[PDB]
Amino acid sequence: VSKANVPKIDVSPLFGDDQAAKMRVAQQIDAASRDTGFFYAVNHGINVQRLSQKTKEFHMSITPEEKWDLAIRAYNKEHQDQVRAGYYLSIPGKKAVESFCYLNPNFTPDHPRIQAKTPTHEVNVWPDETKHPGFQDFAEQYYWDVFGLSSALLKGYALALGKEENFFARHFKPDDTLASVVLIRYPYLDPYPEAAIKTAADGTKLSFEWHEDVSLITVLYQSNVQNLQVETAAGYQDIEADDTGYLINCGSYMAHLTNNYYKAPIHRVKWVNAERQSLPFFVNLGYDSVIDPFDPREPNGKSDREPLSYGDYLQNGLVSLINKNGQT
Ligand SMILES: CC1(C)S[C@@H]2[C@H](NC(=O)CCC[C@H](N)C(=O)O)C(=O)N2[C@H]1C(=O)O
Ligand SMILES: [Fe+3]
Repeated sequence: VSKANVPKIDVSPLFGDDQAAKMRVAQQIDAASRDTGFFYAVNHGINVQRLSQKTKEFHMSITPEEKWDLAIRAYNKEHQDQVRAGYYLSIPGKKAVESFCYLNPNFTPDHPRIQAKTPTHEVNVWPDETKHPGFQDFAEQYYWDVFGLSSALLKGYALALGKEENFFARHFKPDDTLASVVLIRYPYLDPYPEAAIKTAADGTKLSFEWHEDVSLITVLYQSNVQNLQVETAAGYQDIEADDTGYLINCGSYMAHLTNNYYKAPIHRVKWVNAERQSLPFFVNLGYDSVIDPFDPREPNGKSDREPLSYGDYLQNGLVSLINKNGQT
C-alpha cells in the first residue's frame, strides 16, 4: 500500500495582516485540495495536548448509567429530541466505537431556532459537573478555539479559489453555526469483536467504510495511530498520523459549491486494535446559508448547479450517511 502525499501547511499567516503571505498559504491549500484532498494544518495555536487529556479522562470515567442519561434517540427512546447531540453508545461484543457529540453552545432554550423547532438544532446535554468537573467548561471553550482556527482556514480556501477572504467565513457565525464536535473513542479490545470489523472489497479490514464528509470542511485531531486511507484513482493510500497537527479535508458541500473543482475526498478508517482518539470538528454553516455555486475553471465562473441551502443539505446528508455506513 502506497502512502498519500499530505503536506504540512503552516497556517499562522492566516491569523495575520501580511496579505502576500496569506496568498502563499492559499496556494498550498489549492495544491493540496486538487491532489489527494488532505493537508495537515500546523502552527495552529491550539493546545491539543490538553484536548487529548481532558477527552481521555471523560471517556475513561463515564459510567453506563451516565451514558443512558445522555444517549441519543437511537439508543434511548425517551430522548426523541436528541438526534445529533449526546452519547453514542458502544455495544459490547458487537460495536467497539463510542462517542459524544455536541453543538453550538449558543443553542439555548431562548434561541429562535430552538423555539421554532427547526431541524438539526438541538440543546447540548452534559454530564453532571460534580462527576466530571471542568469538562463542560473545557468542551465549550474548545469549540470556540477550533471555531477560530476554522474561520482562518476558510479565509485560505476563499483566497485559493480567487474570492475575497470572507466569501465562506461570512456565513460561519457564532450565533447560528451548525458545526459539531465529536469526541470519538476507538478502544483497545482483547478479544476484538469480529462484528465490529468490516471487510472492504480489496480485503482491507475496516472500522468505518468509505464515505464523503457531510461538511464544508472537516478539521480533525487524532491520536498518533495510523488509520485513515484516502481513495485515489490508483487505489487507497495511507494517511500518516501526526498528533500535533490538524488534518483538513473538504466535505461534499464544498464539492457542490465549486462544481467538483475541490472534490470531497473519499476516505475510510482501517481497523487497528489500539486505544486512540478521533476528534473531528465539522465546519457547517447556518440553516439558511446559501452560497451561489461557481466554477473556477470557467472564465465567467458560471455553473449549472442549483443553489442548495445548508440546512437542507445537512439534514439530508446526516440521514444518508447513517443509512449507508450505519448508526455510529
Ligand atoms: C473519519 C471520521 C473523522 S468522519 C466519520 C463519521 N462521521 C459521522 O458519522 C458524522 C457525524 C456528525 C455528527 N453526529 C453531527 O450531528 O454532525 C465518524 O464518526 N467518523 C470519524 C472516524 O471514524 O474517525
Ligand atoms: Fe470522514
